[PDB]
Amino acid sequence: PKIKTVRGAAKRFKKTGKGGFKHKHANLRHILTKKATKRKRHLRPKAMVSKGDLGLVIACLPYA
Amino acid sequence: GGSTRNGRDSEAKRLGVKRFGGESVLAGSIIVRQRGTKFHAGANVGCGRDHTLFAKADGKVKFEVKGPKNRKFISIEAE
Amino acid sequence: GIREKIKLVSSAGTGHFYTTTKNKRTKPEKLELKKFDPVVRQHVIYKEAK
RNA sequence: CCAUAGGUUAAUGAGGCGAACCGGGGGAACUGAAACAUCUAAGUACCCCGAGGAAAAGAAAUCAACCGAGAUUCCCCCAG
RNA sequence: UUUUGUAUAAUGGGUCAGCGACUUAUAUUCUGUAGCAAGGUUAACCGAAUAGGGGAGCCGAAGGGAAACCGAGUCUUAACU
RNA sequence: AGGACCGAACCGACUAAUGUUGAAAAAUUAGCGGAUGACUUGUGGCUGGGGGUGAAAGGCCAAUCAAACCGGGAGAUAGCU
RNA sequence: UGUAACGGGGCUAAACCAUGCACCGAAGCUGCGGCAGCGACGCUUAUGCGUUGUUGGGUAGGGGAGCGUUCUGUAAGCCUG
RNA sequence: GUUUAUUAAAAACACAGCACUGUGCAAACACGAAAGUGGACGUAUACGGUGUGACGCCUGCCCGGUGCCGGAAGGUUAAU
RNA sequence: AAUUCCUUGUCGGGUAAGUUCCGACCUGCACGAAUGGCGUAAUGAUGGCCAGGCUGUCUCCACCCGAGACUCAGUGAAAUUGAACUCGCUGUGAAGAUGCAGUGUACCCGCGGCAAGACGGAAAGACCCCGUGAACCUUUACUAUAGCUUGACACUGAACA
RNA sequence: CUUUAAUGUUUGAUGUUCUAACGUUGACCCGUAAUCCGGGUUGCGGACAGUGUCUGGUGGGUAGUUUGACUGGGGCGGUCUCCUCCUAAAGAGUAACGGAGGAGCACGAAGGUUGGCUAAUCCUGGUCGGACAUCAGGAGGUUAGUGCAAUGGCAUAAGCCAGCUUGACUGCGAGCGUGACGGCGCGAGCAGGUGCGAAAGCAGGUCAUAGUGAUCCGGUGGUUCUGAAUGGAAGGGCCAUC
Repeated sequence: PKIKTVRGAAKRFKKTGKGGFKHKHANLRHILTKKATKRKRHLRPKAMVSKGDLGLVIACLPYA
Repeated sequence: GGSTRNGRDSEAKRLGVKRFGGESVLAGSIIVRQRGTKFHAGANVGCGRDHTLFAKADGKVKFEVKGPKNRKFISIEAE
Repeated sequence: GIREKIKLVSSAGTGHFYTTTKNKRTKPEKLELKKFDPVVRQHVIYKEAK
């Protein structure tokens, strides 16, 4: 039938204008007093999927 | 008994090589671990924290031995 | 793990807070510091813990 | 004691079979999760009851959104 | 055939003849080719019916942001700095 | 009199040999244990599979038993050959 | 198990060292004939080609081009007593 | 006496005896989804479960742990 | 010792000689009192040991009688099998060679025999390991659950302290 | 309002009595020339027993499963993440059940800045000072020290002391290093506010390298974001944090 998307991957990724996917940085959910403000400040923006993981993300998201 | 444990680092030496045209802030000598094998004196003072020596101007790396203690210095000179 | 996590709450009326560690065995007094409050954009007193 | 229970006779109907479809009562496990227990498989297989040429459902105590549509059923989108 | 490596004393087969293993459906991406060119294309269905109708819809021409929102800009942030 | 003794039919199966593509998917030959008893046997019945039955070995339940056989889920699954 | 610690015969040089020349010796190189891939120019286009340089061991695997079998159109055509 | 009918017949199992324990009858316990049935047309000298295993002499010490039996003062404690 | 590792413990008897046997000692690795302790007449196709008789069990085999095996006539399988023009030795080699190298030996083909080899045949090793394999069994593993049991409400009411 | 030997009038624990639901595997009668089952009469028990729903305990009696990997076979033992040295061949990297050791923190000062200072050890005279406590002098030169392993550092000290303080700030960040990735690390400089200095200037944590845990789920504070008819709210999102 139709391919079913990995709904967890649909929750973790959104697609950009040229193709390629934008995700949220890890290590900002939990135990944040230990981390420096430079580290958490750099983890605050969204990042791009990094070309080795693009095949896995495109496989998980056939409708993006 | 048992004694098989070890740590990890994946670079410990210079990257600028005195012909290297390093721009902006490139780490000339990262994970030197210490300010004493190399000091930074050409482009102001590098050696921020963990004593990583970095450029401050766009230019060629320069290695030199100055001072009364025969200490090795990394300088950045313009092209 | 004798040091335990505490907050530092702004005295400027905002909900902004910092977090740090403190051991109550050696320093039972409350920690007060002038820290930057980004909502007020000024340095104010931060004292209150969790 | 009255009466009911019971008994006998008569009339009418039923019974059992049949491949699939349909409605209802009950209902797994292998499997997948790269183990497994929530989950899945799946209300599937199977068992049972009942009916018809179809069955079931069906004429809003339904949606919608301040505009409106006007019973049920089936197909294509919506839309993985 | 399996292996680092088999004449191997590792596997398989007595021989012949016949049969025997990458298919099908739907969805998605890429390539080749063909039609049309900011447009392309219809599904169900209607229809003497491979025609024709039907543009419901789907994809593309616009993105940024979690979002409202803004829009060749947009988010971040007091601040295109 | 006796779950008495010896010993045939009858029931069983301790040893040895033969047979091991057997005459036989457990037998033959020479001995062997019980042989009035918790014996043996004919006919018919009853107990049905996480069940029965078991003087108990996981024995037996149609040459099948740490879960019978048949049909179905079923083309289970097989990172293995 | 049988010479069995030059491959054997056998060698007093047919052993070892030094120098020299010659020859044998491969699917290596060259000669002659032929096929194919890739690249660079020339005559200019679903361009036929030529010149020239070079390449062509292959498992897993990737790419390219094809042979043959059954069936359908072409096919009431063609072959065929 | 019985036993792995088809590699083990034994010291294994059973046994008469012995003890513990349950059971007052619509008994305990068992089969059963329930009716019902066995126990039993029996009635504590009876029935079940367990362990030991004729007979003779005997069976000592330990209740801390785990079971079982008895008690409810206190603590904890469900649905409501 | 159905129990003892050391261990063939040590002592005694039996024997010419006894790791087994029988009687003791206690130094019980690691017996022990209904998981029963110790003994026990009779019983046992029960385990170990000794002796008399008896013998081909043996020294050490010999002969004979039958059924096969052997020949002839009739009928007529089987496992197995890549193909075979299917020797020995020494070495080499996926490391134990009929097949490779060197060498020696050997006319071609049956029949009766023996099994040293063909890592002979049979059974996709049962021992060992592996698989995020299976089954069954155990428990004080985890999660459930039948049963047993506790209470509330309902079936379920009326008086009196 | 806390209480009264008749009155306006409830709730909950046992205890006694009754019968009238319920039980009867007591007796008798009928259906019926039936050990069943009903109905009737009566006796006994009696709101108990028993059953339904909910619920705490117990529950290998059953049922589904789990019970790691490396490993000079497996099991036993040991190990699994992070840091330092050597192996490691003078760039980086580099294995073994190779050789040695540490970490799962600490510090509101042991951070920042300004000002100042310089050790270990040895030889001598003096109060229990003795070989080593504290002075004074000389030699020496970092043989010390670093909050904690090891290595590389460190005198312009990053080692020791004092004053003032919170830059152990917020948003960003050209440019790099290192990873397959998740990520991790270094960073001049810009803006807003600070601190220490007369000033140049320095400070976005500690001499550096260990001191750690993704995601999901959920909690707390904030928020001109969303909020399934509208206004809210619940819930979700974003930021900080657990």
